Amino acid sequence: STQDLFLPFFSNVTWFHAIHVTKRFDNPVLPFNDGVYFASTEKSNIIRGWIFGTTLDSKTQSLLIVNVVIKVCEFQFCNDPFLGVYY
Amino acid sequence: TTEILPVSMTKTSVDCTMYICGDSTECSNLLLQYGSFCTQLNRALTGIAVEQDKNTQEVFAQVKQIYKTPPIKDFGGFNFSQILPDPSKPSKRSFIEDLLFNKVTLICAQKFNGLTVLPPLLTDEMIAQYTSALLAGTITSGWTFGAGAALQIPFAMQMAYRFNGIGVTQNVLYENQKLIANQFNSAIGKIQDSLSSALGKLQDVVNQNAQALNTLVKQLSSNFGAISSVLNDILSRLDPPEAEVQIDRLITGRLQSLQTYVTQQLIRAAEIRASANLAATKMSECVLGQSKRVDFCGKGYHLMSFPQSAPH
Amino acid sequence: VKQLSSNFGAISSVLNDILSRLDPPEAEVQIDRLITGRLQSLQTYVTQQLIRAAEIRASANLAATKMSECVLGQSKRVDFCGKGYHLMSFPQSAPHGVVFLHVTYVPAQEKNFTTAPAICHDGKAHFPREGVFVSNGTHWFVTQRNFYEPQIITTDNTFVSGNCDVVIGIVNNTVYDPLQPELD
Amino acid sequence: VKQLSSNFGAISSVLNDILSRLDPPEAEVQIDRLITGRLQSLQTYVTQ
Amino acid sequence: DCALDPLSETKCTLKSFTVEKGIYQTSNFRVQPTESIVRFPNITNLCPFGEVNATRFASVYAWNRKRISNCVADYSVNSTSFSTFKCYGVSPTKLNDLCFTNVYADSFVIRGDEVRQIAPGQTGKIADYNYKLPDDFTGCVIAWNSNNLDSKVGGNYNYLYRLFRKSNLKPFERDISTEIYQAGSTPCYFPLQSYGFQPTNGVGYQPYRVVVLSFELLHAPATVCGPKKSTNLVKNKCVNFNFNGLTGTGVLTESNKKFLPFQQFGRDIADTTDAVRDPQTLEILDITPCSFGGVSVITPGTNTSNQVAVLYQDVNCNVFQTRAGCLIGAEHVNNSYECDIPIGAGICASYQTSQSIIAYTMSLGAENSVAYSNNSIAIPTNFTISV
Ligand SMILES: *[C@@H]1O[C@H](CO)[C@@H](O)[C@H](O)[C@H]1NC(C)=O
Ligand SMILES: *[C@@H]1O[C@H](CO)[C@@H](O)[C@H](O)[C@H]1NC(C)=O
Ligand SMILES: *[C@@H]1O[C@H](CO)[C@@H](O)[C@H](O)[C@H]1NC(C)=O
Ligand SMILES: *[C@@H]1O[C@H](CO)[C@@H](O)[C@H](O)[C@H]1NC(C)=O
Ligand SMILES: *[C@@H]1O[C@H](CO)[C@@H](O)[C@H](O)[C@H]1NC(C)=O
Ligand SMILES: *[C@@H]1O[C@H](CO)[C@@H](O)[C@H](O)[C@H]1NC(C)=O
Ligand SMILES: *[C@@H]1O[C@H](CO)[C@@H](O)[C@H](O)[C@H]1NC(C)=O
Ligand SMILES: *[C@@H]1O[C@H](CO)[C@@H](O)[C@H](O)[C@H]1NC(C)=O
Ligand SMILES: *[C@@H]1O[C@H](CO)[C@@H](O)[C@H](O)[C@H]1NC(C)=O
Ligand SMILES: *[C@@H]1O[C@H](CO)[C@@H](O)[C@H](O)[C@H]1NC(C)=O
Ligand SMILES: *[C@@H]1O[C@H](CO)[C@@H](O)[C@H](O)[C@H]1NC(C)=O
Ligand SMILES: *[C@@H]1O[C@H](CO)[C@@H](O)[C@H](O)[C@H]1NC(C)=O
Repeated sequence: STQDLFLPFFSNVTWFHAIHVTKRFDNPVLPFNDGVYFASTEKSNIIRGWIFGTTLDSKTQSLLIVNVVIKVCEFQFCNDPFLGVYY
Repeated sequence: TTEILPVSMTKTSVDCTMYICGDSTECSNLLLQYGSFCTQLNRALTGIAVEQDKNTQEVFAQVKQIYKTPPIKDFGGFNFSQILPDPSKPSKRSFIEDLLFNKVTLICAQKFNGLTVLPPLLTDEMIAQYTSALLAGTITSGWTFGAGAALQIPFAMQMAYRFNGIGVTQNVLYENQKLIANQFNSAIGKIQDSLSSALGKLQDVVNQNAQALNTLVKQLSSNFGAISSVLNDILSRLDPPEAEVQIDRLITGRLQSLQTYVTQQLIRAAEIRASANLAATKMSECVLGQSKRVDFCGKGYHLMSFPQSAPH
Repeated sequence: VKQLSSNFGAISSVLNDILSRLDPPEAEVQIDRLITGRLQSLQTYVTQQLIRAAEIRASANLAATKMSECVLGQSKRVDFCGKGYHLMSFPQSAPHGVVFLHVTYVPAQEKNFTTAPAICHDGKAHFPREGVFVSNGTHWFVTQRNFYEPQIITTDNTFVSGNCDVVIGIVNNTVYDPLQPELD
Repeated sequence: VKQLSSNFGAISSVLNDILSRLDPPEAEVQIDRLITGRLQSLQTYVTQ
Repeated sequence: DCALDPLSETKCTLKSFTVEKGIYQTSNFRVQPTESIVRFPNITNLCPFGEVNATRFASVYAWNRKRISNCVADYSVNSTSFSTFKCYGVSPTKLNDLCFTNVYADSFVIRGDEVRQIAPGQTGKIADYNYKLPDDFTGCVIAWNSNNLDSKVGGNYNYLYRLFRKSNLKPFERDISTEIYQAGSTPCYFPLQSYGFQPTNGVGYQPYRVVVLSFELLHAPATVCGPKKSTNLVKNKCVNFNFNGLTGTGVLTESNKKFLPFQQFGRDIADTTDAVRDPQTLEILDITPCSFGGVSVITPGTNTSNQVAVLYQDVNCNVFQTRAGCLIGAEHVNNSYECDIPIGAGICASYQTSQSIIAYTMSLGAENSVAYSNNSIAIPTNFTISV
């Protein structure tokens, strides 16, 4: 037996969509309460960024994690950060 | 002549975190550095309670049948009206059983510190029903029902048989039947009267248990060398960075009190277990048949016995 | 074994950890708290062992008595060497114990029958020597107590105790006598 | 009787020596250690 | 999981995955308090402290003693700059949460070279001949340097102290007796002596205006309650409560006891609350706490099924009520059998005709009657040998 962070069985978890092919794009700013679980069903490595912090407004030391440059800086982000390659 | 034997004590129970600690959290955390202790304690008390249930179950369950008294009371003049149950009674307990039950005789406050009490598995009605079944079986079948299937037999003939087992030839009983019946009836009257006005063996148990529980309850009122015997008071008056030591002293004291209580309860449970084993053997040897062991089913040459219920 | 890892209020649960991470002049307290806790746990364990050993001693003495009064002879203590009448016993060994085989005689099938204490022959009250009177409706018979083995009431199956009047339930029947048939 | 010469973490196994060398307001701790151990000895004895 | 379902509770308690038929134990039910009633008398006064580096104190030999009563406190806030602030026996940072009792502020002045001499269990000339602190002290020591006033240009000559005293000093007693102390034989040193206050020397030469603020808690009906206003009054719920600083938890009902107007509370056998006097309504109440209960779980054996019927032991309530308590999840039937899972007070649960859990009064075995007559007997004819 253990005493740690776990996902209660049958947890009412949230499901996010990004379906455009209809015109669905929102990956909102999710607060990081103690422990976060992530199960992903993808085909094309869709997830690209992982930003963590408290304010992330170039007014505190902020974390930058992506898929591997991991810079702890004081970043000034914009209203909606996303990435993109061209075809 | 009568014999009085305790068979079970009162089933007690205690919950540590509700007793040592209570409406508090840091106390529970500070106690959590021992928790196998209180698991041991609750396990031992649960073992004692289930042992008491098994103990009564062992003493009073000798019959795999339930025997009923025949409506005709033609037992050769023996008046058993005192010991057989009376339906007119509100409960199903006979006259002498009721007169016993009367001679032997706060709870909320004790309930309000974890000291919950559990009820016995068999209700007094069920126990009286067992005793009535044993009485009817003895009266109507002699002793065969303890070693097989109940066999009818005239009570006078059974008494003549029980004479035959001590060296007195049957013709003595078959000639002095009326005299024997008169002596029997007078003896039953004398015993009911002599109990109608003791039972120390059944009351010292209750008094001892009550005194131990009271001593536990009193223990919470001492400081054990702290600033106050109230966890809520010390919490509202004092800060976590320093109150922890006084709290820990309070746990040490109260835990010691629980440990001593559990040890003494275990010892008394072993004693009562020995006494109930003696009672079970006396049952199986004296009631379910005649015994030739001197001074083990009365005082003198033995003929037969009848068991009556009691409180504990 | 589990009691070792608990802290007992000390900061850590290893003496090496205490002595390394802390200076002995300020770690004696942790050492002493751990020592006290482990002592008291050992005391509780020993007390439990003593009480268990007392119970086991009681059971062992009961087993010895059962052996000496069931195996080394038959016993008349009703329900002490089985359930029923006892004939003989067989012990078996076992891991940390003994196991018994009680061989108990038990009667199963029984008839009716109408009975009476005594027989009024000639004004003499005849009582059974060691048996019981039964009636087969048509006649009376003396039989042993545990088996229906009916026999003729003769003068050696009975004994006299004076007149018929005093006893209640005495029935009027003949008692057969061997001697008179043999006289001629 | 031999559980009288034990120190129980205290400096003097005799209350006389505790009191005659140490002030009541700094000696309660020594008394406390001594009394705890002596009570523990009594508890072991009565249980046995 | 350990706590999502009673089955999870059983598996986590027994450390196994196949639980056998019976009854097993878990934690106990606790009724959480819904709200908290705050009660406190309406005390408008604020104690004076700007007067208690105002202008001038007395020295330590005859130290200024002052009383505090019927006013509110506040430590966040008329005052003086503070070098030190220390509260024994009680948290200095938790004080405004209480209703104090008999608050006394002990005022004087003392040199900066003897700041450390005042504590419960100190010794030396100052703390033995001028002032004295008990060893079970409960109060706050508040100190701050005062060189703005009490160290003159030519030095201060307004304050005195006693050098050596034939007799010691009782805790909280003042020495105001000046006499030529007999150092030896030959009956006749003068006690009261000026100090060395000059701002020309090190800070220890400076006086420190020190006020010793001692007090009591919950010893008598107290009116020094802090800045917390009372709330409304609700009854007949498991609630929290507080009264003149006291805390607690329980259910507040009506009362039937008469009191005397110099007491506050009522204690039971175990030395805990039994009855309470409100500080505003000035009425009497009774306390009956709400923390009670025992939890028991019944299973037909995990091998068979997984539907389980939870038992609650001392709780009034398929929710079936029994002498054994509150049983939830069992179909009570009249049909009586042998015991399968013993409950208490002659009840036994069993997994019978999907099929479910049934609770009933046990049976004592088959009931028959012996055909007794005074002229009939049953004689066996066969045997059985049973090993
Ligand atoms: C939570 O679970 C229930 C399951 O019936 C579901 O109806 C509901 O939409 C879920 N969402 C919420 C409110 O968390
Ligand atoms: C037994 O004695 C009682 C005492 O009054 C009497 O009431 C009752 O009739 C008697 N029973 C028999 C069977 O004689
Ligand atoms: C035999 O018949 C008599 C009279 O009906 C009855 O009392 C007795 O119980 C019967 N015995 C058995 C066991 O068949
Ligand atoms: C004796 O009784 C048995 C059982 O009732 C019966 O079978 C048998 O025929 C009887 N014999 C006589 C002699 O009547
Ligand atoms: C039994 O009692 C009845 C009534 O008193 C009597 O008629 C009968 O003869 C008695 N029987 C025996 C054999 O005891
Ligand atoms: C036996 O004979 C005597 C004398 O005639 C008589 O009094 C008695 O009632 C008879 N008993 C029976 C059972 O027939
Ligand atoms: C305080 O105010 C409350 C509410 O108005 C009132 O009931 C109480 O009598 C007042 N006085 C006291 C005694 O605190
Ligand atoms: C008195 O109060 C004021 C503000 O409330 C504060 O600035 C000042 O420092 C205090 N005075 C003294 C002398 O402590
Ligand atoms: C219990 O388990 C055994 C296998 O160990 C199985 O054969 C039997 O059917 C099971 N009975 C039930 C379903 O309780
Ligand atoms: C509480 O107990 C009473 C006893 O008479 C009962 O009628 C009632 O149903 C029980 N349930 C509740 C919680 O009211
Ligand atoms: C029998 O069980 C039912 C519930 O099925 C209950 O209402 C009733 O009070 C019980 N008692 C009897 C004997 O009717
Ligand atoms: C008695 O019971 C046994 C059972 O093994 C049987 O073999 C035997 O034949 C029976 N005898 C009689 C008398 O019916």
